[PDB]
Amino acid sequence: TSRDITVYPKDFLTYFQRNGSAAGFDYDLATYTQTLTPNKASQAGNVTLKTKVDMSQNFTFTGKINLGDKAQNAGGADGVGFLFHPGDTNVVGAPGGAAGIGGVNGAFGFKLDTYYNGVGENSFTPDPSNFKGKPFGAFVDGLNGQAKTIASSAQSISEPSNNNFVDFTMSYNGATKVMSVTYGGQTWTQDVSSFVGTNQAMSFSIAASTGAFMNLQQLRNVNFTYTVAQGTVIANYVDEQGNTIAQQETTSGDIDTPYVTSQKTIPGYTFKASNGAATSGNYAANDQTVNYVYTRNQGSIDVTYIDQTTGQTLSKKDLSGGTGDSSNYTTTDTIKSYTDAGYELVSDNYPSGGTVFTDTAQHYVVNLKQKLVVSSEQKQVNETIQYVYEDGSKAADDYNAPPLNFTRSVTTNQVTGEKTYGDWQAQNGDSFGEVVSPTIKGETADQLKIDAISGITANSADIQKKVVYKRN
Ligand SMILES: OC[C@H]1O[C@H](O[C@H]2[C@@H](O)[C@H](O)[C@@H](CO)O[C@@H]2O)[C@@H](O)[C@@H](O)[C@@H]1O
Ligand SMILES: [Ca+2]
Repeated sequence: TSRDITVYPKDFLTYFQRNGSAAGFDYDLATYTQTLTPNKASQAGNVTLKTKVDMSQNFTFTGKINLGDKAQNAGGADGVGFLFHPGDTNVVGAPGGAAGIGGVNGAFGFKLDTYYNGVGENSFTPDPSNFKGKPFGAFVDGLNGQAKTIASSAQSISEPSNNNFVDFTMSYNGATKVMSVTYGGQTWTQDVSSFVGTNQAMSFSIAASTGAFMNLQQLRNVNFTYTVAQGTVIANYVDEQGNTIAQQETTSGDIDTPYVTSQKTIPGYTFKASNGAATSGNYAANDQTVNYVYTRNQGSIDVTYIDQTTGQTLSKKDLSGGTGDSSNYTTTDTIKSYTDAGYELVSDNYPSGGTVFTDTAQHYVVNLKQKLVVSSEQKQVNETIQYVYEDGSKAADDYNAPPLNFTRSVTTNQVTGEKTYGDWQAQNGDSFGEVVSPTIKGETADQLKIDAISGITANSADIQKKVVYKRN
């Protein structure tokens, strides 16, 4: 790769960032020395690596470490921790009995512990009992956040004395996944594959701390040859309420190397914004996340209710919902409403099996007409001639003349009330005939005939007449 580099003492600070105590002390380019903690109490200072490390590839770390001038008995603490973890390049471990390895998740390393911590805190498990008051060099399991010393790797080291620099070496094999540490003639080896696991990129921190006891702790002549791990970009395709709606898109590539992310076209959904990182840019050591946020596509359906008679809209219902969901609408209720007020349904193009919201808008029409009930009107004009004597007794049988019937058509508007009365039509005619009055022997009728009466109209009043017979 192009990522095989070699950090010289000359360019230490170019790849390493002094943090905590260490920030108050210049890198003396004469001696090639970085103070981590001074001889003061309660200190905490480290160097973090600017990049991460390819744990599929081989690295070698060469330097000298001063652990200080005092042993634990003389008031000397706490040691130098070497931390490897998968998260942030700027995350470092807890001081004290945590050695700069505890209190980080997925953490592992090698410590130089110049103080015996017998007491258990959340950040760290007691130090190996077989090293009470004695200084030791060991591997640490920091994965569950709690730094646990691997008692199998715990050997003794020379007590810090006269601020002397002892030669340190940490080597790693990519495929073996095997760490080889060498501090002044003592040698360690561990297979870290149970720690490195899937993560082939781990951030590198070299920490130092003091407490109630203290010690000047410093690094000199640093030579790190490693393969710099490549940066990641994550792209997440999510709805407005965070739910993932398309498979995310992890992508790795060298640092300061362009990255490009894709606006996905997602059925049912429309791109709103990209929160988080840019959609494009350059790859970096800590990993950047761009989230594409989608709005759930909403469909239209209108159902216009028209009065054909007036050619005027009674009601328009607007429906809106997500593309795929049911409107749960039926015309029947709104139809009924109008049919109660005396409308008649002519047409309904709205599906009886209900609708569903679609990306294309839907338009439906229900046509009603003002109902018209065709009544029949009837009227009869009748003529009666009574034939009586002068005592009012019946002389002859009443003449009921063939009645003149009349028929109209009424049309009642079941909405407005308006009645549309037709043309008064004579079924039998307009003429009431002349009626020659019966001849009674030995009498004379006052009217010997009733004269024919024409122009009878539908509202003409019934003709009533009386023929009186006088004796002789
Ligand atoms: O006094 C504050 C101090 O607390 C911590 O140290 C304790 C322990 O973890 C140390 O090993 C010993 C000797 O150094 O002293 C304490 O008992 C650490 O949190 C330290 O950095 C802090 O300043
Ligand atoms: Ca300790």
